[PDB]
Amino acid sequence: TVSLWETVQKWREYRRQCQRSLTEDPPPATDLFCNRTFDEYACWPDGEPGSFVNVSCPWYLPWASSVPQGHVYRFCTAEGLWLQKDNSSLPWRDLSECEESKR
Amino acid sequence: DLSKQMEEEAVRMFIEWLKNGGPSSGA
Ligand SMILES: CCCCCCCCCCS[C@@H]1O[C@H](CO)[C@@H](O[C@H]2O[C@H](CO)[C@@H](O)[C@H](O)[C@H]2O)[C@H](O)[C@H]1O
Repeated sequence: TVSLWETVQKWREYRRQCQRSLTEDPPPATDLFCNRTFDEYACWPDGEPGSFVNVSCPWYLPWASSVPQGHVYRFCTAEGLWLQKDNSSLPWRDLSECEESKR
Repeated sequence: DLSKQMEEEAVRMFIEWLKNGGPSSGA
């Protein structure tokens, strides 16, 4: 099923649920952690220092049912900052598992 | 259908816009 209108509405619902999590999820155990965030594509929880953070492929994607173990990744440095680059800024993110294509 | 195939591209463009930072920056 192809609908721009339906996909935008699913994104808005994902965004609304994400905002609810960002506001209401309890703080981490420790004071060292990378901070939760909505990057417009995926919802990120607080990260554990020195760790990869994996979240499910966003379920608004028209092809989400094709990738239902796929993850998107970030890396939380040692440190409590999201791994970036920066050349330039924006955290490193791997979303290859959530891509539409075969091949 | 040309129109449905074009709507499918529009949607892929919308997803690309999100990956590029959406309402925050976006392209
Ligand atoms: C420079 C290269 C170094 C790479 C280091 C390798 C470790 C990084 C892994 C990223 S976080 C890791 O991802 C997993 C999701 O892919 C996550 O596992 C999940 O999915 C699994 C898929 O095998 C599934 O079998 C498990 O039931 C499920 O727990 C895992 O929790 C997470 O730590």
